[PDB]
Amino acid sequence: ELYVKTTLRELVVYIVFLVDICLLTYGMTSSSAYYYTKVMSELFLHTPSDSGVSFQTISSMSDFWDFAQGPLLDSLYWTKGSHSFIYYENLLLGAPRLRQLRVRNDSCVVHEDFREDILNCYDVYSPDKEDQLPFGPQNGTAWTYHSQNELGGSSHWGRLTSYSGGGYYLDLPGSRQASAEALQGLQEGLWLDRGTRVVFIDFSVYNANINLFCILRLVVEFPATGGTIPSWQIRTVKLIRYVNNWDFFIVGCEVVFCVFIFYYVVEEILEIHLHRLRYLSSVWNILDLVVILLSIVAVGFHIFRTLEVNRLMGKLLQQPDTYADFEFLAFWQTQYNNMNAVNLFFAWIKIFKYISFNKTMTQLSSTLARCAKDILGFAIMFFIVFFAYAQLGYLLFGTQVENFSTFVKCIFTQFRIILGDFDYNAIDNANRILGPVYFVTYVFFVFFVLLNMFLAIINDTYSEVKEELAG
Amino acid sequence: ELYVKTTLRELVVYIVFLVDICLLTYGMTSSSAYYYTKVMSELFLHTPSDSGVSFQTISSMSDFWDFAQGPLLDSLYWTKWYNNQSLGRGSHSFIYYENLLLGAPRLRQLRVRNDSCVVHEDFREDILNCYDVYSPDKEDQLPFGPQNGTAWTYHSQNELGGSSHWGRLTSYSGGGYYLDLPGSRQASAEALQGLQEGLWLDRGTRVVFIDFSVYNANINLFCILRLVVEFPATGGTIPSWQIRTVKLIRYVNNWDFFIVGCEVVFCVFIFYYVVEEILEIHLHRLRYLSSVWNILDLVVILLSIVAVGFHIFRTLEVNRLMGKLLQQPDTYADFEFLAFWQTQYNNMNAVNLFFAWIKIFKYISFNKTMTQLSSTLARCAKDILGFAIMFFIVFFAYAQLGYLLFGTQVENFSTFVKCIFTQFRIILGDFDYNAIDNANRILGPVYFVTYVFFVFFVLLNMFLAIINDTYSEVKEELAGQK
Amino acid sequence: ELYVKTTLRELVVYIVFLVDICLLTYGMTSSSAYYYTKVMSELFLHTPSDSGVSFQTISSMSDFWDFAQGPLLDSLYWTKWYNNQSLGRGSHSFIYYENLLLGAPRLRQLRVRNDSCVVHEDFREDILNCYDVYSPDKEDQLPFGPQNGTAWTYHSQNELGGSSHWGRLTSYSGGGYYLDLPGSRQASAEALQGLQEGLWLDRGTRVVFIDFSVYNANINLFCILRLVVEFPATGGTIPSWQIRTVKLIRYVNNWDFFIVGCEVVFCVFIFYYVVEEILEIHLHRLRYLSSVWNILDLVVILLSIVAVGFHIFRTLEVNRLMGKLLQQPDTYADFEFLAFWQTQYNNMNAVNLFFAWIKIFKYISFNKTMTQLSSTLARCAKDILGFAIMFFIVFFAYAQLGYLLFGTQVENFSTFVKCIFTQFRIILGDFDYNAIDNANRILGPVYFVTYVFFVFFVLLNMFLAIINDTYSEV
Amino acid sequence: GTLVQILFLTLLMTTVYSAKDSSRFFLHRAIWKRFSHRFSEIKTVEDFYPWANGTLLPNLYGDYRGFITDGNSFLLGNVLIRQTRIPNDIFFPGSLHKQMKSPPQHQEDRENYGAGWVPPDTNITKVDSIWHYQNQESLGGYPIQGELATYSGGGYVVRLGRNHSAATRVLQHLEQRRWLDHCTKALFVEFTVFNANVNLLCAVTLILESSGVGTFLTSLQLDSLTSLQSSERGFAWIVSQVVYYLLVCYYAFIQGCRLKRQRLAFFTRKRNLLDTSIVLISFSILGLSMQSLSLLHKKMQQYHCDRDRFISFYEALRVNSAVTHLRGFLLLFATVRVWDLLRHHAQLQVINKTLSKAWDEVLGFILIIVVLLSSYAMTFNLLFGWSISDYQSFFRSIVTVVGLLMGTSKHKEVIALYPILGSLLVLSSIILMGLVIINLFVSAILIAFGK
Ligand SMILES: *[C@@H]1O[C@H](CO)[C@@H](O)[C@H](O)[C@H]1NC(C)=O
Ligand SMILES: *[C@@H]1O[C@H](CO)[C@@H](O)[C@H](O)[C@H]1NC(C)=O
Ligand SMILES: *[C@@H]1O[C@H](CO)[C@@H](O)[C@H](O)[C@H]1NC(C)=O
Ligand SMILES: *[C@@H]1O[C@H](CO)[C@@H](O)[C@H](O)[C@H]1NC(C)=O
Ligand SMILES: *[C@@H]1O[C@H](CO)[C@@H](O)[C@H](O)[C@H]1NC(C)=O
Ligand SMILES: *[C@@H]1O[C@H](CO)[C@@H](O)[C@H](O)[C@H]1NC(C)=O
Ligand SMILES: *[C@@H]1O[C@H](CO)[C@@H](O)[C@H](O)[C@H]1NC(C)=O
Ligand SMILES: *[C@@H]1O[C@H](CO)[C@@H](O)[C@H](O)[C@H]1NC(C)=O
Ligand SMILES: *[C@@H]1O[C@H](CO)[C@@H](O)[C@H](O)[C@H]1NC(C)=O
Ligand SMILES: *[C@@H]1O[C@H](CO)[C@@H](O)[C@H](O)[C@H]1NC(C)=O
Ligand SMILES: [Ca+2]
Ligand SMILES: [Ca+2]
Ligand SMILES: [Ca+2]
Repeated sequence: ELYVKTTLRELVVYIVFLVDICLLTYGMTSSSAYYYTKVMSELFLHTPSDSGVSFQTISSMSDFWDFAQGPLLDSLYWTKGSHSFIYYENLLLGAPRLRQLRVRNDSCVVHEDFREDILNCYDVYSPDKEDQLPFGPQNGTAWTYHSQNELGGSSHWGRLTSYSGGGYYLDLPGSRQASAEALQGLQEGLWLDRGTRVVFIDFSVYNANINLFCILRLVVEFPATGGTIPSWQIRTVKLIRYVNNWDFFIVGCEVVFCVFIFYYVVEEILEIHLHRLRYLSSVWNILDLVVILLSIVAVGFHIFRTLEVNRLMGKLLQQPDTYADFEFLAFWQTQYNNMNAVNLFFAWIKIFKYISFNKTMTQLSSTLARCAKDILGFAIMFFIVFFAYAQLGYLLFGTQVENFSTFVKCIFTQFRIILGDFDYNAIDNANRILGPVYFVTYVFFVFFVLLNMFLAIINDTYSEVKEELAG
Repeated sequence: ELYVKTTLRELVVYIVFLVDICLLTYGMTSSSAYYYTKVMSELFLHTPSDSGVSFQTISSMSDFWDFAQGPLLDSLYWTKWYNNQSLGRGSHSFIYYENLLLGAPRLRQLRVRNDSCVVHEDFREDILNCYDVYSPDKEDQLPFGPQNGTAWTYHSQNELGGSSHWGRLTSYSGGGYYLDLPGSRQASAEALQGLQEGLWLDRGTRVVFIDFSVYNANINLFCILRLVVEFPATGGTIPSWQIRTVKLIRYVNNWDFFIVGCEVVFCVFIFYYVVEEILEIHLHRLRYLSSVWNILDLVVILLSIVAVGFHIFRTLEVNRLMGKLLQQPDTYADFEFLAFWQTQYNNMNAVNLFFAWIKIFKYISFNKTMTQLSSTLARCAKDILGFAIMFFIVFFAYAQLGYLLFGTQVENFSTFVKCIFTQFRIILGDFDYNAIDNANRILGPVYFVTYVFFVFFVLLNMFLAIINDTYSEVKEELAGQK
Repeated sequence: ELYVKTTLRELVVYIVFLVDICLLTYGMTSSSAYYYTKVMSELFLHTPSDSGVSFQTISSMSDFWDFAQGPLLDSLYWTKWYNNQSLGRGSHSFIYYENLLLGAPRLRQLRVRNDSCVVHEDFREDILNCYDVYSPDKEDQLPFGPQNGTAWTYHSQNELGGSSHWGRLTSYSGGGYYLDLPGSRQASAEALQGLQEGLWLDRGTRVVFIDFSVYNANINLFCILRLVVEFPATGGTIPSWQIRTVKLIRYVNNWDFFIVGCEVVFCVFIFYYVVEEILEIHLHRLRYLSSVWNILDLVVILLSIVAVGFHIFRTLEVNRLMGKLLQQPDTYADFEFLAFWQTQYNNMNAVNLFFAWIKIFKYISFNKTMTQLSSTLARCAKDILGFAIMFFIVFFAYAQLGYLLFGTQVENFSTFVKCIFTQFRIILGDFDYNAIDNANRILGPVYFVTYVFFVFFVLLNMFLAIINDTYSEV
Repeated sequence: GTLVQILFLTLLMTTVYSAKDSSRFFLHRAIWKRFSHRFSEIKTVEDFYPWANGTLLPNLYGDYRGFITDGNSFLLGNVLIRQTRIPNDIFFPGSLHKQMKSPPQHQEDRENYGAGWVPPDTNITKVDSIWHYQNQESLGGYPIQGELATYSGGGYVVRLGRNHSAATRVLQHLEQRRWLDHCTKALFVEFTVFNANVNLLCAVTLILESSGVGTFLTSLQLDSLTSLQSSERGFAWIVSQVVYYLLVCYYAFIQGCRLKRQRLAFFTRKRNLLDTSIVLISFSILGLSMQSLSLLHKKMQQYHCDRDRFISFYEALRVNSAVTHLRGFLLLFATVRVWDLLRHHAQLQVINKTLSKAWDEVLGFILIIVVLLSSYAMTFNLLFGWSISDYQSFFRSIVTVVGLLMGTSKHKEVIALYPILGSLLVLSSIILMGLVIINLFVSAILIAFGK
């Protein structure tokens, strides 16, 4: 029935804590944060050049050089100061930076039949096999190697190799014809040659009306087989200023939240007086520690981010015309956002522990304990066949289809097939004799397993009531 | 309980055999194949001409000659960097600056005869000739055009060493009228001009193949391209393609000198399994065929010996092909046969691995995990069989109705098995109702609505009978216990 | 068990009938009938002119006269190979080099009178003309323009042997102002230029038809094309098309000389079944209409008799058409009537075959296979029959509400039937919520979420009443 | 008794159903296909002159004396271009640099100006100058609720009406003098058309809103109204309209007499609340439906008086939308009445055998659904709210989660973006729903076996 559980004090204080935690989490986001990533993602990607080369259309090296000297400069260095303002309001912080990662000349020895037609051979990228020598004119910074310690940077687990953070870089100058001449000098000399493996272009924009940084990087990968694979990453950062009244209200909510997590951690460590008895047996006494840990790491990252953004903006206003690394801050800010979302989810869940609802919910965890030992004998018997199917799909398709191109992608593709979201035509075109067979038999197996476990569940209670009525 | 039948020795030797077969089927599939096929495909059948004719956009005979001259030669022959500076390696076409071009591309065409028809009374004074649809009995084997070269004279399948091809309409033969494009781009752009000034594609044509192959040596992978254009009896084109990335040369690394030992272990393992399967036939004369696990063991052993034989076959074939290719260049090296059979061998290996993985269930056993449905069907077998045939009678009635109402407008209903799979997909909530509606806007909604209602009705009956039989039997045993 | 009902001798003579029907209706298809319509459609609808105006993207009268000259004469009159040398067949146009073009195309138009209204009493010194929506009462029958040719005078439906067309707005008539295009491409271009100069598509036009036909002799198939453009009274155009691939001449090769035996055994079977129905009527004088299978037998017999009569009709009509086509060329040979009725005959045959298939359950009867629901509804009919009626009564209200709120911006809610089918498709999980969200940002979400909660509530109540009925007292 | 009630209710549903004319749809679509051509390619403030010189002027004066495109729709009165600004306090950001910007909303700059935006010359307000904030009342306007705003009313106004030359002159004069600045907020282009083939008055408004980041969100809004006469239709509908309204007034008399023989204790009898709300709503519908036409006729007399001046029909369209909402309410009232009179004259239970309609069970179910929707909606809006559009806000996320429940919206982008978080959340949702339905099943089993 609808009745309040344990106490009327803890319920009220938890309601207060929930309102506070759901007000200090929605106060670090922006309503116009989705319209900023769409206006900046359609300006730099969907903008065709002459000959119609967007960013997502880049498919060779000549296409890369038509995109670089075309709609990349026309979008960075806008038209009608000493500083550039994209769309009359946005401010381009620092200076962009092209960065390239090469691969050594002799790393992938050729076969015996071809070693008179193909002299030297360039392997796929690997930090073991990487070129660290000057090339081209061997003159500037775009033709010599600078390690990851000089170029303060970090790995980029982007696609196929988790690329490093060093390489051959060039910081575009302030003007537009100056940077156009720089890129022309980089094209006439062969910057992109057989040894190139990846090229990053990263920069950052700041809007003033809304206080938002849009930090965007564009990666182009040149596989060992020629071609390109353009990908991108566009993120947003807040940089809350403490000048409004709402900002001081948010500071108040933050200090209240700190006091709340302290009171909850003391209330948790106090009831460990039941040293091991009934403590780590209850399930809620794991959710409490989880939300405590998450709420601690939250303020940890908050302090760190304040310090880092202060340092970065100081370095920027100290000496412009140099790359200001914002990628670290943006990446870890998105991690912080995800952690906050999960913490809010758990804090919303605990209300069920605090207040009881219809008898259905109170007996739901009693229903779950019915399939006590049937499920561990079902999980294995289902996952064995699930992974057999996953790798069968990876081996039949996976050269043609994209969703099957690797193992974990097969796992998630099958998990989506369960949810009624599939693309049967690509499967069929990949192999029109073992495609339909795979699809049909997989769906039949899933339905069979589901029906079987349902039969087991509702056959458990028959035997239960039978033995309890005749016992 | 997770008790294991089949005493632990058998279980551990099977675990070792399974890990060995897994090691030698994953250790010989490179992870850089998908992007190889992706870049080659989006280079060759996605590049527009000066008039906007990619390969997939081909829709007449006048678009073939627009693609076969503009973006087919601009893609095959690479000889300069992007900054107009000549490549180093000379007299060779390094596609994308990395992939070689083995041999010379080949164009092949198959024509159909002139008198394979009857216009039959009324058009016999307006329509003089009639060319049937393709079939090997009706096939032209006479020279046309100037009747001189190789592009104008028929060479049977055994002179070309060709093989069949399962296109989108029929399965085509291996002979035909062919032409090998020469080395340079200019010398091969004026060879495709004598084929146009003279009518190479006339009324009697039925299919044109363009075959070639590249070999990347950074990773060690061949990519064999075949581009097919079929001209139905109704006029038009149906462009299709097959791009196969394979690994035909095995040992160029240091990892492979270990899969050699893996192959040896696999061979001794299949020998042991067949010698132990002989004993269960000896002991049980005909009780051996009772269980079904022995059927699966026989299947796995047969697939294993087939996969052993194909290894020797491929070694011999690729040695011969590389010899002929490096011994007389400027000739078409037939890599398509080998690529086809290599992909078939890969598919067979995948199926065999799946069978071994699900065969793991005869060693480790659970008590009563997934017998909850088997135990409740054995009490309703003779009515399950009567339910299935009724459902299938009306299902195939609906499939025929769909194939006849639509099926000349909608593509999913174009054939019969396509109707079967389209309905099976409709069940899973994947349909295009607008196509059905526009095809026929009185019988379309009727078909859709009544089909959905019927399948809902039969799932309801299935669920009701299932949850009713168990209750019936449990209360029956409780009554009989009194 | 699977006991056979009422004999085992009748099941055999019915299985023979089933095999004969399958051979009759599957021997007259063609494996190459889909690609025919595919290639003709993508030739005539998808080909873009200069300025990039195909047929599917017509949106004005300038766009029409842009399509009717660029990519319509280029896609009709073929006289040279791709290498610019002449075809060896003179005075005829072989589309795609294989498909003969029968007769001559015909543009047709349906005008509307200049004073088919009374303008609003306030706008009378400003708007001097009202052209009402199309209906055969307010339809202009007077000459216009130069007033001399056949394109500027009204010919009734009887002078133009033709019939109605069920367009996407209404059903149009068969008269109008027509023009048969000549043979060569230059003469046709000059005729269309003369039609465009003296304004042919004025404010009073309501439809424009372009119909022609094509015969391919490699396969044996006609492809009758009709392209319709409708100019509503509110503005704009709604281009539509109907492309019908049919087999009118259907006895050519040796395989079709085999079906002329199945047709004979088919009419013999129809005679046998009608003489059996007369018998089993003579013994059950009025108890005959209590055996619903008998209604199905009567329906199948009726459909078979109609399908027998249409054969005679089509033979006579196609003979007449071929005669008129070879005696006087350069004139429109009306193949659209025959193509339409042939496709209707094919649809009727498909439905009759479906019925003859599900009529198997009249002999082969199973005991209680799919009876566990009818046995449930027969007992618990009240809270599951009346409840369903209540759900139906609560549905139509939602259909009307969706037609009220949206229905001027969204298309799926444009009419009542479209609202009904849009809701039925919402149930199956097929919907585009962004449209009704943009149409109304406050009542869109309300409509959607309350509809979803209602359907969930109804199906949950039904499932509960179904499962707690088996555990009632049995 | 009951015969007259069921007849009257069927007539009422006939009334609310028969107000259907599809000619109102196509009209909208037609206009929306002409003026919305190349409209989204406007991202700056100087990209509106080339868009209104080949996509607006040609479609507004389509080679006819008055009619918009291909005759049909007449162009009533005059076209208006309105603009709302913000005060030119960009003197503080001498270069639009990065500081504590955004003063308090920069409420609409309602002050006069001069030749350029030069300070004014006198202290009076002119009604004919492009550089004077006119009014909301003296303009006869209404707050155009855009996409992210309310746009409280008038502003700086220009008229470019009735020719093609008199519009090109105005556009050139506005382009030279730099009328559209960087200080401009939303810009509206408004006009109205009357189609006489199907008697239908439409009002069109093209909206350009200035987002925070320098750009422009472009939208198009149309409102229709059928200006037919009292009858001008079939006698059946007229006879079905008069008989329904006399039945309505008879029922009004009946309930009035029932409420005089029962003075105040009539709240409990909910069988009369519906029957009196129905009569009130029907009378309101009729009254407003004729008042809208009276207002339209008044405005048309005003038009005939002093032609060639901008005329706004916002009042009539507002009354018409009120009538539409009244019909939408009357429909659900009628269905509730029909359903609660078919529960007593033929007792058909619905929730029975599991009713539990006390104040505890229903409230508890509502609460658990609300909590389980709010939790998932909030976390989905926080995780994928920056990239995906369906989870852009909170309520949008609630509707998207309900769609996920129904299957309408398929979650494949939440699996592409976050393959391990979104997958885990979907798995949790599936497990929860499965547990719920299994618990219902086992409870229904155990209640009817344990005795
Ligand atoms: C091969 O690599 C060496 C460095 O190990 C370099 O000196 C040489 O120029 C390279 N050759 C080519 C052709 O790039
Ligand atoms: C490049 O070399 C020139 C001399 O050739 C030298 O003056 C210059 O400092 C070097 N570095 C540059 C230009 O970055
Ligand atoms: C490319 O270089 C060749 C070398 O002779 C020259 O003839 C040609 O004009 C160049 N093409 C350009 C620069 O576009
Ligand atoms: C018909 O086929 C014969 C067989 O070779 C050939 O000689 C003749 O030229 C063909 N006729 C035409 C018109 O192509
Ligand atoms: C054409 O045929 C003649 C003999 O008929 C032969 O000598 C010649 O080599 C052939 N090829 C030509 C002329 O290109
Ligand atoms: C094709 O032939 C005609 C007729 O001789 C000629 O006028 C034209 O220039 C040729 N070439 C074309 C159309 O490209
Ligand atoms: C309508 O068209 C007719 C056709 O000639 C013309 O005589 C008449 O003047 C036009 N206007 C009216 C108001 O009838
Ligand atoms: C109209 O037709 C008449 C036929 O009597 C002809 O004399 C006249 O020249 C034609 N005029 C035009 C403009 O076609
Ligand atoms: C407006 O467009 C017309 C034709 O589209 C053109 O002649 C005129 O020059 C344009 N006006 C301006 C100011 O560009
Ligand atoms: C232009 O419009 C004005 C009023 O708006 C009118 O007085 C004048 O006659 C019109 N001129 C032309 C050429 O239409
Ligand atoms: Ca606790
Ligand atoms: Ca065995
Ligand atoms: Ca009978």
